[PDB]
Amino acid sequence: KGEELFTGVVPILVELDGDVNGHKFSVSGEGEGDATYGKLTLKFICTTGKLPVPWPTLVTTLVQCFARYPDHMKQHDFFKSAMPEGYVQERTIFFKDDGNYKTRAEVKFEGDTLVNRIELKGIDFKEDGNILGHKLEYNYISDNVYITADKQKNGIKANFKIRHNIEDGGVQLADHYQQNTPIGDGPVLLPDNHYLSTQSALSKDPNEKRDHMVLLEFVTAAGIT
Repeated sequence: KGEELFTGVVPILVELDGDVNGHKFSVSGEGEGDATYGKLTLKFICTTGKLPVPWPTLVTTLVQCFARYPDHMKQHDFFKSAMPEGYVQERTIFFKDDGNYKTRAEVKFEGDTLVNRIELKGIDFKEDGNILGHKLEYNYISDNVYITADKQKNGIKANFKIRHNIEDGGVQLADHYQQNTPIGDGPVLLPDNHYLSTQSALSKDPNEKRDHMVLLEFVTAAGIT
């Protein structure tokens, strides 16, 4: 039933409140998702002024229900199966040699709109590190989200690494640990091990003077043949 909700283009709203080493901020996002093509188009605005962390560090936090699942893998799509009631998505994101983000989000439909409401808390960051020092490149993120079932919670877990390019030429690793649990009480699809191949392209609206990020993203399930 949940998959029926994703056969066309679905409006998306994202709302985030964050606090990182005491710097509080909010982000609002709007866009569209077309799961038939695994395609997301979004624009995010920092509504509190200047973002105190790099935009690239927030991409993964800021709707995997829009993944394209190949027909032969459709029985492994936890994310859509939880809809419309939704799921809670929690992460800890460990920035190597630096601080960590802990995030909790509720992803669900509000009418015809897919909504991602998030709280993020960041701690133990270095004032002169790659994050608070704004040393990360703004271009592209691409990696694989490794997914496994979590039968005890009627959900899933996932793990992955993001290699954020640093302006000096190096890498800032961000190790992601993820858990998703359904909000509703109904059956969900508990998947075999697989992954989501995800590519996010970051850009700017030349006419936008607010601190913002434009994102074109593709997400495709893979790893079962």
